Amino acid sequence: DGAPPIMGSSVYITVELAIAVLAILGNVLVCWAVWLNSNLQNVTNYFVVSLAAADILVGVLAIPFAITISTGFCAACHGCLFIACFVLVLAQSSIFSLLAIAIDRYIAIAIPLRYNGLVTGTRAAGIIAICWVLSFAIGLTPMLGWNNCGQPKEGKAHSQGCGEGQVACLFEDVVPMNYMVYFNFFACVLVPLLLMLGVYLRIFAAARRQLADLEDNWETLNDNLKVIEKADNAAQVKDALTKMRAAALDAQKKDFRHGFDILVGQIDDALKLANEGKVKEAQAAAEQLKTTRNAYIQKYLERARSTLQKEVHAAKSAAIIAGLFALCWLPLHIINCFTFFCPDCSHAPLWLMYLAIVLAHTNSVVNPFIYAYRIREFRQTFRKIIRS
Ligand SMILES: CC(C)CCC[C@@H](C)[C@H]1CC[C@H]2[C@@H]3CC=C4C[C@@H](O)CC[C@]4(C)[C@H]3CC[C@]12C
Ligand SMILES: CC(C)CCC[C@@H](C)[C@H]1CC[C@H]2[C@@H]3CC=C4C[C@@H](O)CC[C@]4(C)[C@H]3CC[C@]12C
Ligand SMILES: CC(C)CCC[C@@H](C)[C@H]1CC[C@H]2[C@@H]3CC=C4C[C@@H](O)CC[C@]4(C)[C@H]3CC[C@]12C
Ligand SMILES: CC(C)CCC[C@@H](C)[C@H]1CC[C@H]2[C@@H]3CC=C4C[C@@H](O)CC[C@]4(C)[C@H]3CC[C@]12C
Ligand SMILES: CCCCCCCC/C=C\CCCCCCCC(=O)OC[C@H](O)CO
Ligand SMILES: CCCCCCCC/C=C\CCCCCCCC(=O)OC[C@H](O)CO
Ligand SMILES: Nc1nnc(-c2ccc(O)c(Cl)c2)c(-c2ccccc2)n1
Ligand SMILES: CCCCCCCC/C=C\CCCCCCCC(=O)O
Ligand SMILES: CCCCCCCC/C=C\CCCCCCCC(=O)O
Ligand SMILES: CCCCCCCC/C=C\CCCCCCCC(=O)O
Ligand SMILES: [Cl-]
Ligand code: NA
Repeated sequence: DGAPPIMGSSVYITVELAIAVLAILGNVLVCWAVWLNSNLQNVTNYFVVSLAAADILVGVLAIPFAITISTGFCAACHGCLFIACFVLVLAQSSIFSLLAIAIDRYIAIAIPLRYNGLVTGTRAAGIIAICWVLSFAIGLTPMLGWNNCGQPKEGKAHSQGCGEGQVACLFEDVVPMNYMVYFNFFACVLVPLLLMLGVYLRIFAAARRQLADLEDNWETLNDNLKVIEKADNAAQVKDALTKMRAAALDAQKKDFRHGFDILVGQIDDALKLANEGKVKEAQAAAEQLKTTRNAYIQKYLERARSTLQKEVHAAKSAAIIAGLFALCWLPLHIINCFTFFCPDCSHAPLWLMYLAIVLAHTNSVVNPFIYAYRIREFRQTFRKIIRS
């Protein structure tokens, strides 16, 4: 009752080739956009390009390799091992790029004053090169001896007419499942993804605190102004002014500096009048602070808030990319856990394996769409490339 295998194979192969074309076209566009637009040439987007390069190689190499290993063709076992393991290199490189992007965004939100001195393009290129070497080491670890080539399935090889030293080339026949679950999934995929989640939680928590701090200093500026107006002695004016002077410097950490120079100076003017017991003169001097607040301080408040909201928006776009990676790759890893941990369970059917593989490959298509829909500089650059 077995339908011809070439029928179901043709559907799987046709879908894979369609995904490969789309993965190449979209991510080549990403690389072409960063190359052309200097506004897109930053450390964050160098890891984006490294991530796009991995997705280009999914369509050029990993998908042709996946098509090849689905046939079970006769091959030298270590040759079969290489084409089976190469996708692990690309997946690992993607994980390193995703983790670097999250860390890069955390440095920008937590220590922006020393970000440009710490995170440079030259150091980013060196990190990218190191992560690619580690991705080959991790993904090709089975070629170092942790494989099933020492125990070939000779009955399957003889039935397919394979020569001596050859095996029917199938992923689960050469790559050990304990490597795939413990080493690749748990250690090399799950742990970095959980680290990324922790980094993004710290990014959004840091942004929420900084936006709260901005609003607290703005309220303290306006509350103590009311305290001075309804004060009854010079000591009460002095108490409210001392809190404003420290909060003004706390919020200060050309037109920006001039606005705060006026503010602290006007606070000092009113403070000197308060220390001399001149309540009415100190209150009138403190009323001049409202002119500085409307013309300078509120504009800084708004611009600083706008910058934080743009960093939140960019961190969400990056987190969506990392989340979609997890969504597309987790089914394959969960299936391997069932194969490995439940030998009394029937193996997941072949059609489900193909579907899980196609889903993982589709992740190499989605990133250019996230950039186009969420990052205006990419979207506008994409339009210029396509129109021209
Ligand atoms: C620079 C880039 C484009 C070169 C890509 C080289 C690829 C296509 C080459 C490099 C090593 C090759 C493999 C090496 C060994 C074997 C064992 C043999 O029994 C069947 C073919 C097989 C499995 C080869 C398939 C093709 C292969 C994967
Ligand atoms: C870009 C260039 C420098 C990459 C060079 C990669 C070369 C050195 C590597 C990549 C994969 C390797 C092959 C992978 C598997 C096998 C099958 C084994 O039964 C004999 C060796 C053979 C055929 C290897 C020979 C060396 C090989 C071809
Ligand atoms: C949100 C996403 C990541 C969740 C993905 C859940 C998927 C991968 C899970 C949900 C139910 C699972 C299946 C439940 C039962 C069986 C029967 C067993 O004999 C083989 C595995 C198999 C076929 C499982 C394979 C993996 C599976 C399809
Ligand atoms: C998504 C992140 C946060 C966690 C990943 C959850 C993974 C590791 C969990 C979710 C569901 C789990 C499976 C659920 C059911 C079974 C059947 C049992 O007979 C053996 C273990 C096995 C196969 C589990 C292995 C581990 C498993 C795949
Ligand atoms: C610009 C592109 C850059 C470079 C692009 C390279 C693309 C690689 C394509 C296919 C690899 C498939 C290779 C595996 C084919 C094996 C078939 C085979 O070997 O069959 C005889 C064997 O002895 C069984 O009995
Ligand atoms: C699975 C196999 C795992 C392999 C386990 C061992 C791998 C080595 C690990 C890291 C090397 C880190 C790179 C060190 C290269 C030198 C960097 C450097 O010189 O730069 C300092 C710089 O001045 C500051 O910006
Ligand atoms: N049992 C099993 N079978 N096939 C693959 C496989 C092979 C080639 C590919 O191109 C892709 Cl995407 C998947 C994986 C597998 C699972 C997780 C990570 C890497 C490979 N696991
Ligand atoms: C708008 C961009 C258009 C790009 C065209 C890409 C379309 C890809 C469609 C199908 C790929 C496979 C075609 C033939 C597969 C043969 C099936 C088989 O024999 O296994
Ligand atoms: C831009 C360069 C892209 C590379 C082009 C490769 C496209 C070919 C697609 C799939 C390769 C199929 C491998 C053949 C399977 C072997 C079948 C068998 O021998 O039994
Ligand atoms: C078989 C490999 C296993 C060990 C992995 C070694 C780690 C990577 C080794 C060399 C990477 C070379 C590039 C280093 C330059 C650093 C530049 C910089 O950080 O500023
Ligand atoms: Cl935007
Ligand atoms: Na990827």
